Order: sequence, then structure tokens, then C-alpha cells
Amino acid sequence: EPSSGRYTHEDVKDAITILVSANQAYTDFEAAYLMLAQTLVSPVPRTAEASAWFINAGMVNMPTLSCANGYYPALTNVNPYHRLDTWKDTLNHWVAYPDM
Amino acid sequence: AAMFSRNKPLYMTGGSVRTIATGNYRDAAERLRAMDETLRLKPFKITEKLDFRVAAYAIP
Amino acid sequence: LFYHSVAMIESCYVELGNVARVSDSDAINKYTFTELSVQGRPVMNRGIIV
Repeated sequence: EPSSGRYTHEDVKDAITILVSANQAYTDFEAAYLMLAQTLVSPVPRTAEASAWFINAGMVNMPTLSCANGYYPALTNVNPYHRLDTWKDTLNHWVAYPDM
Repeated sequence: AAMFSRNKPLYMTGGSVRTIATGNYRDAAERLRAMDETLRLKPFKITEKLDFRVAAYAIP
Repeated sequence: LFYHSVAMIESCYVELGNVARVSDSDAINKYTFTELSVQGRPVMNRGIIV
């Protein structure tokens, strides 16, 4: 459908939950979760000398966006390959408790 | 190991290259995926607990 | 076929009743109840498999 223009914060949860489930991109979400945990908050310095950390702008290394699931949907099926068995824990934690 | 280009570091990207042998592919030919291509659907028994409003499925 | 049809839709719509009442933060949930059950190699988890 064409773009509306406006959206609630609740609608963004529905967008993430569908995008992960369809593409089976659970480990890709775990990377993004840790990557935001670093940036989200910054320290207020203990003494005036501890402001030296936050003068020069630190660089955030964002990986290049590439995906080939849409073209070849045969490669993504019902029996996915995972290294760890606890590979869907990070998403299940966020969707339940976002403010954690 | 280090590589340079245009007076800047040139980094290697992508997956981990392996030592491909003749045996590594033909063991999957020996395997053939011999799992008989028959759609066997296994069930899930629902389990009730204190709340009862929300449902919880078990494996057996 | 009439009796076989009502038997299938009654089985499905009953189970989708008590599948809609599970939280997303769980192992077997709304999105991932088809993948764990299926032990084959279909092209896409749709149609008769679900």
C-alpha cells in the first residue's frame, strides 16, 4: 500500500517482529541490540578533566545493507541452520520488555 | 598479514575460505539427503498454568 | 467430501483460537509454530503445510 506519513511507536514493534520472522534474521537483530546498548546513553563526567573523552566525535561502524532472500526464497525454508540453540532469546526478551 | 593501496590499509572482507577437497562434496552425494521426502507433521500438546488467559505449547 | 471439509476447518479454527492467546516472547509462538513441526523440505511454509 502507499505510505501514510504518520506512525505510533507500537506500529514499529509490529514491523520488526514480522521482518525478523519472515527473513529468519534473529542473529542479525542480536548484533543491532548490542550495537545500540553502547550508543543509547553517554556518561556525565565525574570531574572537569574527564570531559576530554567526549570532545572528538567517535565513529559508529554501520555494516553495508545487502540481502538476497526476496530473489531466491527457496534458500530460506522451515529447517534453518543456527550455531547456538539460544539464538532467538534476544528478540523474545526485547518484544516482551522493551524498556529493559 | 597486511596489505596497502592508495597509502591506506586494504582489509579482506566476506566469509572464511576453506581447503576444498573432492571428498567434502561427494560425502553429501553418499548422504544424498536420504531423508525420505515425506511431509511428517509432529503435534504440540497445550499445557495450562496459573493465568489460563495466555496459552503455552510443549514439545511432547 | 462435505464431512471431510467441515472436519478440517473445525480442527484449524479451534487451534488458531488457542494459538492467538500466546505471547511472542516464547519458543513455539504465533510466527514460529510451523517451522519446528515440519520435518521435510517444502519450497515455502504455506497452503496445505500450515
